[PDB]
This record gives sequence, structure tokens and C-alpha cells, in this order.
Amino acid sequence: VREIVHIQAGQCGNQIGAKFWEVISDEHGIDPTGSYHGDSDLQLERINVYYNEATGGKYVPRAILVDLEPGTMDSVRAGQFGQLFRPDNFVFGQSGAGNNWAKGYYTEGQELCESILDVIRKEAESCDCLQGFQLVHSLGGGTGAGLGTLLLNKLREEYPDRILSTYSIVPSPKVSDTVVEPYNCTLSVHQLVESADEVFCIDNEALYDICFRTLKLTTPTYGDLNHLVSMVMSGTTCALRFPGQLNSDLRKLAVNLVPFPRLHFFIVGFAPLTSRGSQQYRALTVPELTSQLFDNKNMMAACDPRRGVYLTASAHFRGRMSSKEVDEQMLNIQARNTSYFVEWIPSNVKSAICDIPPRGLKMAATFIGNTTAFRELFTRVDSQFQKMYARRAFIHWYVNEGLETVEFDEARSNMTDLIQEYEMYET
Amino acid sequence: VREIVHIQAGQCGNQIGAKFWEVISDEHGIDPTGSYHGDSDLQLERINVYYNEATGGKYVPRAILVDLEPGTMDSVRAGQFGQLFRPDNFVFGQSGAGNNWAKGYYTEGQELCESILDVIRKEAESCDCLQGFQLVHSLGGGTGAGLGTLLLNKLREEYPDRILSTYSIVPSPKVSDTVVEPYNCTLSVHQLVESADEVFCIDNEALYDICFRTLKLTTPTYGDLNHLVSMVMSGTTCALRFPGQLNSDLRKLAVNLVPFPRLHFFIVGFAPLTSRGSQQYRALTVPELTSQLFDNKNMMAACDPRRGVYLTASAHFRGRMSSKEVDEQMLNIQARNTSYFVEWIPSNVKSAICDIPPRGLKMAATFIGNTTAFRELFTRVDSQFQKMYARRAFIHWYVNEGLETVEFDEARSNMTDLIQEYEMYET
Amino acid sequence: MREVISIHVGQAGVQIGNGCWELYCLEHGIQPDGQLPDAFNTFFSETGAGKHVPRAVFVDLEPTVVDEVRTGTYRQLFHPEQLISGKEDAANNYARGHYTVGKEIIDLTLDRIRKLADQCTGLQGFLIFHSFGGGTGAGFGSLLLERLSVDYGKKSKLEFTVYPSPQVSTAIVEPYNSILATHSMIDHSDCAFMVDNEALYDLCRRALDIERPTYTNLNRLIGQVVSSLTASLRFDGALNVDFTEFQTNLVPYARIHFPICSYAPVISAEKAYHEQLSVAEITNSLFEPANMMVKCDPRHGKYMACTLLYRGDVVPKDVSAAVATIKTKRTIQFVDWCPTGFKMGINYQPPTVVPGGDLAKVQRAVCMLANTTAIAEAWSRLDHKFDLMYAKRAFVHWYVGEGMEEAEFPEAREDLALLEKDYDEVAAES
Amino acid sequence: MSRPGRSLGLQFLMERRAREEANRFYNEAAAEDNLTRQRAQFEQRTLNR
Ligand SMILES: Nc1nc2c(ncn2[C@@H]2O[C@H](COP(=O)(O)OP(=O)(O)OP(=O)(O)O)[C@@H](O)[C@H]2O)c(=O)[nH]1
Ligand SMILES: Nc1nc2c(ncn2[C@@H]2O[C@H](COP(=O)(O)OP(=O)(O)O)[C@@H](O)[C@H]2O)c(=O)[nH]1
Ligand SMILES: Nc1nc2c(ncn2[C@@H]2O[C@H](COP(=O)(O)OP(=O)(O)O)[C@@H](O)[C@H]2O)c(=O)[nH]1
Ligand SMILES: [Mg+2]
Repeated sequence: VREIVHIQAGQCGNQIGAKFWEVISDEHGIDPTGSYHGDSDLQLERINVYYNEATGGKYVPRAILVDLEPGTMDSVRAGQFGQLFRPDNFVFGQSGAGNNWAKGYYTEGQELCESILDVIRKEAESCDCLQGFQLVHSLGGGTGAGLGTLLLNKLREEYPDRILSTYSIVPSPKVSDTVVEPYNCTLSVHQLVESADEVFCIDNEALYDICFRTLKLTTPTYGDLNHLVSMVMSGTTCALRFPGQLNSDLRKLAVNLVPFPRLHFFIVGFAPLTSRGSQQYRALTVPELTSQLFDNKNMMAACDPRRGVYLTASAHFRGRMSSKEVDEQMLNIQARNTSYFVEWIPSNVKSAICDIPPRGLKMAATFIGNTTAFRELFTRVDSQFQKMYARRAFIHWYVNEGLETVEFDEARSNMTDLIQEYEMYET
Repeated sequence: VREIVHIQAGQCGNQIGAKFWEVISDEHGIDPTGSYHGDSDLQLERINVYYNEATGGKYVPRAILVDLEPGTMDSVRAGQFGQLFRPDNFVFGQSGAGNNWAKGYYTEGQELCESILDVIRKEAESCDCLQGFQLVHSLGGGTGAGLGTLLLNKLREEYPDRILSTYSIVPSPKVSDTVVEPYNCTLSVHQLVESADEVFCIDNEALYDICFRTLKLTTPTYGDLNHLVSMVMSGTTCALRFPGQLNSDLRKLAVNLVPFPRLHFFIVGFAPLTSRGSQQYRALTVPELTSQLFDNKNMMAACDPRRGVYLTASAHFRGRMSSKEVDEQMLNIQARNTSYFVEWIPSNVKSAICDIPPRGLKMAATFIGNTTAFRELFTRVDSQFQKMYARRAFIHWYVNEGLETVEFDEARSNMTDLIQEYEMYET
Repeated sequence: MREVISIHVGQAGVQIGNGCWELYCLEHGIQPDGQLPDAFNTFFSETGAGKHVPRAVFVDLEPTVVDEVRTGTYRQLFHPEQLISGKEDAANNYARGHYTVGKEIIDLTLDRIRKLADQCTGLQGFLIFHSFGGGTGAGFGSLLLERLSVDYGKKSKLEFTVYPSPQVSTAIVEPYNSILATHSMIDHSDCAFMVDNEALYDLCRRALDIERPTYTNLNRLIGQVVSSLTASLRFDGALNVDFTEFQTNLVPYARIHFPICSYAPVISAEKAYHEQLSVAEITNSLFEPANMMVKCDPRHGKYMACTLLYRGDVVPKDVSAAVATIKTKRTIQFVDWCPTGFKMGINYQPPTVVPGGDLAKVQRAVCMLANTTAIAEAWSRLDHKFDLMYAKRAFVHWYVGEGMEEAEFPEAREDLALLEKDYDEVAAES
Repeated sequence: MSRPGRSLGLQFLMERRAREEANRFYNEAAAEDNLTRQRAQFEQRTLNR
């Protein structure tokens, strides 16, 4: 009984969330019509975490969908497992998909947020327990970035104890699409750093590197890329849903990985990944899983860990295996690569084991780590934002909705110190 | 053997009565031709309350239809249930209604009074027992407001002991079907205060809101609007017709809810109400039922209780259910919102349980409450009447019938004092 | 079961008679011989076999207009005794049409209307049509109502008359007959409607697309209005409106009764296919001054009461929203001692079209009859026109020679001044 | 005293705005009923059908 509330915001979050609920519904065995048609009794032990019960055996997820216009939800309302979602859980505004962060936060956000909060309170105060929330949104956009940070602040004020674990997609460094990314990313960072306990940064270009290389798919669809993200979101909460040899929930994860309140940005990874033709021959073993997780190319964020050093890391494994085999790899991988770890914290690698692996895979692995390599990501947006603010005509568009020019300086002042904060702890 | 005699007055009364007889006839299982083809022995246990039997397997309702013009009656005949009613119970005049209270009360009311009373005597003195009568009429009209109150006084004089339960439709505040309503409503209430034991007030505006916002009907016709009224009127008498774990008839309701003889005006509300497409996803339980009844949006009368305070509340439940669960919610709804109940009466919520629910619904609930929020309803008519009464010329239509102008002053003074009486019991 | 009797006076009355009953027979389905190839008994009586007869009497003081009906296609439907014709018309003279020639035929007609009343078990109301400028319409119309007032008493005498146009005139003696007939109207009429020819011409050209109309086309527009009013008595509806309801709600004072008429949507058969014509659209169109059947701007004055009648796939909820939206407007003024101001009637029978017609097959329509202080604008124009002619005694010799005493001329002028005072006194606020 | 006069007219304009904003909020609920509750279910029915 550790119910987790899933809040979806914007164009980006809705598409990911539709793929995310698709995976869990298959794992527990939920028929797309909403009824349980699974194969195991163990699936019904703790289905309360993500679903609600209806007399008649119909299960509805604890989902809230947020966007400034229905059109994105209408694709989701269409979306294959759409019937599963509760009809009243959809709250959208009467305006366009404004990419301006100030427009989303101030003009249309205030109108939507009051309606959104009470819908969240419907699910928040409906069940026996509530451990933490789960946000999927974008930072380079206007709807997910602007309104998502607004709701995140108000989620904290009412439920300070609960974990604000969020999943964010990062502005790509080489070529993104929305031109005003430096503004939207920089303004969102100040809201993200102080409010969210855990932030997992996802970069498309890393997803655009693994699909090309590892999976060997010439045209993997957007469902494929969101499928890779959906594995990570399923693996983290899998420790709550199923028994295992060594349980590790979100609150365990935050304590070990976060040494200081502002150093909590994380890099995520998943194993195994194999070309769909060569899957037959791979001698998939626990050491084989360890190789993929620590390989730099399997990282879903375009920030090379070799550039910096690790502070903390965590790996989650699924399946009936040897506990000695898992513990020995953490010793082996840590001592062999001591050049990338800090001396003043030994045992930087955390581990966990789960009994039931996902469908099709005899056993799977998930990696979450913290490193100073995030300085590369923020150095990108920092120096790129520098030339933004020297030519202040762009500010008028943000000015038209009441944003003052000091907010740009305040936003840059915050994450610049964040870059400095990661610099000093490298020593 | 607690027979109830049914009286329908006017255009509003007849159309409400027609749909209501469909609902009970379906409930007992009586064909439109009047013969029983039901499905259970239970339906014949106490059908004597509403139906007389014409030997031949035919059941005739204990109903009397009253109107001043024949237009309304002939529509009832053309309906599928037109042949059901006894022909001699159709009592009608041959003059225009007038849409005037004085003309209805004095000019045409006197002539129809003796003819209707003997028809009532036939039904009243035909049964082994008689608990009370039941009237449905509108207050904005001329026949239902005028002639209905005239019969109510005569019924009181001949049968003081019996319960004169009435269902009334109150003029709407924003847009209303008649101009002369402030005169008709004010003069009628004076007659209603001193005569009827129980009066239920219903506003058409709330039915438009409930059907549209809750039931999601894009084009709610009077057929569905009258359908909601029929459920409440069926629910109140359900205890008489069927067994249950705890019985509660009309006289229990009047004893508990009415603390003083003149404070007896009631609000009504019905649950559950769900969109006929969204009904599948609702996990309808006892706690879910209690949420709808006490929600202010489900009140069939446009008088927000939050602006006033509750004096007494009554709840009726139908279906097989837990007695502990029913009793617990009366505790919780009373304790959670203590700001909305009078301190000098503890246990303000009365409860009752019935075994047999209506068709299609496994369980349902009905609410009847008494509150000082009715001061809102009477303020609108009194202020509107005051504007109209200074414009003395509309009275000329009432003077040409013989009504003396002092009757306007007498009616308003009694009505004004009733508002003050509700004020003092707020303290 | 419930009956109303139609009385038609003058050339306008007979020509309107054809215009309306062509719709009734077509709407009900009756062949002009009276056979069939319901509400039949509200307007028609059955004579055995399958033959029906309208419940109407046509009266005029000259045989030309009536003999067209006698020679026309519809001759077999009507009963010979109902069509009553005199010898020589009143020649646009009120005095001639009231005392001299009016009294020659008054008692013949009163037998036929009363004899028709025997076959009405549920008689409630009469309908009477005038043209104010005409002699028989005003002179004989005044004598008809005065007798019918005492013959029957408390029976609704509703009128639907053609007021003189603000400028358009076909008779020079028009101001004299209108004021004199007004005195007879106020005391005896329960409620009397107004339309004027000048506004109908403008509406028949702008909204309805006809370059050049005749009186026949104008008669069909009036026929639609009478049908919508009587639809509540004839056909099923969620909100019926009887005549006796309509008398009480609209008139606030004994002498202020005079309403004004409007219809919507009025649109050509070509352009009517172009719009959905929702209840909100049609309701808004009524309140514009351009659609009004009387050429007086309501914005100059205020409204005292309103009645809206809907014929089509019209749902109660969207009516209340539409009427609520009208109250939001602050160009639609109301006297603040009239808070409610509305009666809505709903009927299910859609409007009926006519071959060779001028309207479209619209699926929903709305009719409006309201009382306004802007009609005092119309009375003022007539009052000033009468004063100029009477100051120099422009036509007195014709009227006095035909039996009328001259003392009636200041009396009718004085009585109109009281009526103007009543409208201004009502316009006052507290 | 016309500037007091607008103060009365402006306050009635605010009253007229607030009186109709309650109806516009109800209209917004009607839009939510048709577009959000019904027509998003229509897209639900769309890919289902
Ligand atoms: N709207 C309309 N008005 C008409 C029609 N026919 C006549 N009128 C009006 O009638 C006026 C002339 O008076 P008459 O038609 O002769 O009416 P009357 O009372 O019979 O007068 P007399 O013929 O002298 O007896 C004209 O000014 C028109 O306004 C018609 O078909 N439609
Ligand atoms: N990985 C992934 N990225 C997406 C998806 N949909 C949109 N994006 C990216 O999200 C970024 C911003 O999208 P935007 O429409 O502004 O989302 P918003 O912030 O919620 O308004 C764009 O650069 C897109 O490339 C998706 O389904 N998956
Ligand atoms: N809810 C509802 N109200 C109705 C119905 N029929 C009439 N009314 C209401 O009754 C009121 C006046 O009815 P009226 O014809 O004057 O009845 P009367 O009392 O006999 O004169 C109007 O405000 C209508 O809204 C109906 O079927 N349902
Ligand atoms: Mg003539």
C-alpha cells in the first residue's frame, strides 16, 4: 500500500505516459478494456500502487493528464489503452500550445492550476496511503515546462513529506526544434532545483544514439524511444510492486544517492539491450548485464560520465539469481575504475534485487547514477543563454505576460552556482 | 394497508403525474392495460397502497386528475397509459385557465370544488385504511396554485388526521414562464403554510443544471426533467410498499424533520446520478452515495445550503447493504461539517433502510432536508412582489374577480414573518 | 372541444381571411372542397360524411371583395350564410359606416355570429381584424364590438388590426377615422395588436428577398403570425398558452393593452439553407428594430411585458439560456418594476409552407408579442396630423352630414390625450 | 455630477460582467461536458471504433 500518483503534463508527457501505462497494463495483465485478465496471483498482491478498484473487476489508473489544449489529449484519449483512463481525469485549457514559458506559467497556468489541483486531490485523498508523485514533462517547451513547474511548487506546499520524483527531457545540445530553449530551460531550472527531490534528466540525442547502434533499427518509431523510457519508469517502482531479496523504494534511493540537497540530478540506464536479430546468441548473464550498465554508450543522457567523476550510483536487478553474483560485481566495478569515484565516500554503488523480471526477459537491469558530468549539460545552456540576454528583444514576448527582466538574471544566477557547486565537490 | 390517494392539478401536475405512473407501474409490473405480468411474488404483497383492483385481473390507480381546460386531459388519454385511469376520475371545466390565482380560486374553483370532492370521497372511503393524500401542482400557474390550495383547505376540514403531503414547483429566479408569478406565488404560500403538513419545493433551474452538468443530456426534455421528480416521489413511499431492515413511512418523516408546525418546507435530492456513458467506471458504493446527496449541486431546489444552516436531515436507502456502513456515514458527515448544523439539536440526520431498489440500480439513496437556506427563495419573490405591488394596475385583473386588496397585504405579512421565523432558529 | 370564432371586416379583413385560411386548410390537410385525401374541431365543424366548414364570418359593405370568395376556388368550403355583403360601401367615412349604413346590416350579422356560437361548446375568445383607415373597418367595426361587448360580456375579444403607416397613406381622411375608432377600441377590446404596411414592405424586401410585393404576399406574413399564436390551442406542446393566459400576462393596465408583433426567422427559401438557425440565433433576431412589424424603434422607449412562442425542434434548456442572454443586453430596456417580463410557449408543429410561397421550410421558428412605450411615438404622429386638419376644419362637413354630431370630434381627441398620458405615466419610475 | 455617474455605471458594468461570468463559467462547464467529457470520449470511441 504505497500508492503513487502519476501526473502528466504537456505534449511531451502525454505521449510518454500513454506508452508508460501500456507497459504496466501488460505486466499486471490488465485487459485494454479495463478488466483483469492476467496469469498470476502475484500480480494482484499490490495492484493498489497504480490502480483503483471498481466493483465488477474494472481497474482504472491513478493518472492525471494536463495540457493547454485538448488536441494532445485527444491523441491520448484515442491512444490504444485510452479507455483505461478515467474520463474526468482530463483537464485542458482553452488556449494554444504556447511555447513561451512566461505565457504558460502566468497567463494560462493560473486558470488551469486551480482546476488541476482539485483533480489531483481526488486521487491524492482517495486511497489508504500515498508515498510520492511521478511527473513526466519537458523543459524546452512551454506547456510542460511552464505549467509543470507551477504545479510542482503547489504539490510541495500541500504534501511536503511525499517524494517529488520527476522525469524530464533535456534540451538537445546539437540540434533541438524549439528555438527559445535557453529561456525555457533556464527559467525552469530555478523551480526544479529547490522544489524537486529527484530529477532524472533524459536527452533525446542519447536515445538517438542507442537506437541506431545497439538495437540496429533503421526506423524506430516514437513508441520505440518512449518504450526505452518506459522500461526505466517501470523498473524503479517494480521494487514496490513485487517481492524480492532486497527491497529498495524511492525513499531508499534518495537517501543513498543524494549527499546534499541540491546535488540530486541523475543519469539513468537500462540493460539488457540487443539487436533484435542477435538476441538468440547472447549469453546473457549477471556480469553481462553489468557490462551494459556501466558502458558509457548505454547512458540515456548525452553527458559523458568519463568527463567527470561519480558521487553515488544505484543499480536495480530483476529475477531469481545469486545474491553473491550481484554483490561481487559492485565490488569489482568500483575498485577497477577508482579514477572516476571520489575518495571521501567509499561504497559509491548501491544495489537491489527483485524476484519477478519483466515479460520476455529472463532478467533485466536498471542503472541510476549521479556524476559531475552534468556540468557539461549545464555549461551548454549557460553559455548559450549568455548571448540570449545581451540582445533583449526576445524578452518582450515574455514581458507581454508580465515577466520582468530580473528573472532572467536570477534564473542564470541560480544554475551558474549549480555548475559551480558540482565543480567544488569534484575535489 | 396504508392506502394513499393521488391528486394531480393543472398542466404542470398532469404531465408530472403521467410520468410518475409509468415509474410505479414498471416497478410493480403492471401493463398499460392494467393487468399484472410481473416477475416476483413480492410485487403483489402491498400493491393495495396505490392500486384498486377491478375484478378481471385489472388494477386501477387511486388518482384524480383536475384541470380547468380540457387541453391537458386529452393529451393524457392519447398516452400509452390513457386507458389505465378510471374515466370518472377525469374532472375538468370548460373555461380558460386564466393564469390568474384569484379567478382560479374564486371564479372557477368554487364550481369544480363540489364535483371534485365527491370524486375524492369515492376513492377516500373505498379502502380499509387511509394514511394521507398526495398533491402535485405548480405555484406559478393559476389552476394548480389557485384551485389546488382550495381543495387543500377542504381536505383538511374533512380529514384532519391524514397526512397532506404536497409536491410543489417554485417559480424560477432568472427566467420564468409567467409574468404574474409574484402574485400567484405569494398568495399561494399563505394558504400552504397553515394547511399542508409537508411541502417539498422543486425548481426547474436546478433540473436543467443537474441533467446538463451531471447527467450530460445535451437536450433535456420535460420527459427526462419530470423523470427526476418521479424518483424522489417514488423513493419516499418505498418503505410502505416493500419490507426492509428499518421502516420509515411519511409520519415518521414529519415527526423527526419538523421541529415546529410552520417550519416544514423541505429540499430534496437523489443519488446516484451518473452519465449514461460514464456509468461503467463508477465504483458505486455506500460512501459514494453519501457524497452525492450532501453535495450542494445535487439539490433539486436552487437554494445553496451553505449560505444557511441545517435543522434536520433525512436519508433513505434502498438495496441490500450494511447497517454499520450506513450508520457510520451519518456520524462522519455530521462531524466533518459541524459548521452547517444547529448545536441545540444533536443527531440531526435521520436514517432508514429498504430492501428493494429500483430497476437497473443495485442501490440508491434519497435525501430530504430542512434548512434556513429557504430564506433565499422567499426573498426573491417578496422583493419582486414589492416592486409589482406598488404598480397597482396588475391587481385590477384580480379585482375584477372580487379579490380585495387587503388579501395582498395579509399574504405578504404572513410570508414576511415566516422568513423572520427561520432567522431566529438560526440562533 | 375549445373554440375561437374569427370575424373579418373590410377589404383587408376578407383578403386577410383568404391568406390565413389557406394556411389552416393546408396545415391541417383539408382539400378546398372540405374532404380529406386532430385539431380539426378547434377551427372547423363536421357536417357528416367527411365535409368540414370553417368557423368564420366575413363582413363588408360592398359585394366586390366577398364575391371573389364566392367565385373563387375556395367557394365550396365556406357556408353561404357566413359571407355577408352590403350594397354600398362607407366611402372612407366613419360616420357613414357607423350610423347610416352600419346600422342597416348590423342586426343581420349579429344573428349569424350568435348562431355560429351555438355550435361552439367550448367557445373561448373571438378574433377580429380591421383596417383603421377604412370606413367599414372603423365605422362598422366600432359598432360590431360595442354590441358584442354587451351580448357576451366576459369573453376574450382579441383584435389584430392594421395601424396607419407613419408616412405611407392611401386615404386623406385616414387620421379622422383612426382617432374616432380608437375610442371604441380602448373600452371594449380585451387586447388589440398592431401592424403597419410600411414596415412589412421593408421586411418583405430586406430579409425576405422579393423586389416588388403585393398585398397577397403581406397577407401570408400575417397568416404565419396568427398560426403561431393559435398553435398552442391546436397542437401538443411542453408549454401551451391559452387565450386567457395571454390576456393577463401581457397587459399591465386597462388601457395600455396594445402590443406589437414580430416573427423570426424571416429569410428567403434560397438563403435559409445557409444557416443552422439555432434558438439563440432566432431569438436575437427578433429584438432588432429592423425585424419589427411596426415602424417604431423600441430603443426610444421601454418594454413592459413579452411573450415568446416557439414552433419546432426547440428544447426548454436552450430557450432559458437564450432569454437569459437577452437580459444581458443594455439596449433592451425594461421598466424596473417589471422584473420577470416573459411568458414562453412551446409547440411541436413546425411552420408550414405554401405552394407559390414566399418563406422557406425552416425547422424551428419563434414568434414574439410584447408591449412597449415606443408605441406612444406612433400615437404622437397621428395626434399631430389630426390637429392640423381639424384646426382649419378640413373635412368636417362630410362626417356631420352623415349623422355624426360634431361634439364627438373633441371627445375622441380628448380621449386620445388621456391614452397618451397613460403611456407616459406608466413610463414613470419610482 | 457625471463622474459619480460613471461610478454607478461602471459598477453596474462590473455587476453585469460578474453576473455573466457566472453564466460563462457554466458555459465553460458545458464546453467541458461536450468537448472534454463527451468529445474526448468521442476520440476514445474513435480509435475504439
Ligand atoms: N396589409 C393589408 N392592408 C390592406 C389590404 N387591403 C386593404 N388594406 C388596407 O385597407 C385600407 C383601405 O381601406 P379598405 O381596404 O377599403 O377597408 P374598409 O374598412 O372596407 O373601407 P371601405 O372599402 O370604404 O369600406 C388601405 O389603406 C390598406 O392599408 C391588404 O390586403 N393587406
Ligand atoms: N522523447 C520524446 N520527446 C518528445 C515527444 N513529443 C515531443 N517531444 C519533444 O519535446 C520537446 C518539446 O515539446 P513541446 O511540444 O514543447 O512539449 P511541452 O513542453 O509539453 O509543450 C520537443 O523538442 C519534442 O522533440 C515524445 O513522445 N517523446
Ligand atoms: N418540470 C416541469 N414543469 C412544468 C411542466 N409542465 C408545466 N410546468 C411548469 O408549470 C408552470 C406553470 O404551469 P401552468 O400552465 O400555469 O399550470 P397551472 O397551474 O394549471 O396554470 C410553468 O412554469 C412550467 O414551467 C412539466 O412537464 N415539467
Ligand atoms: Mg369595405
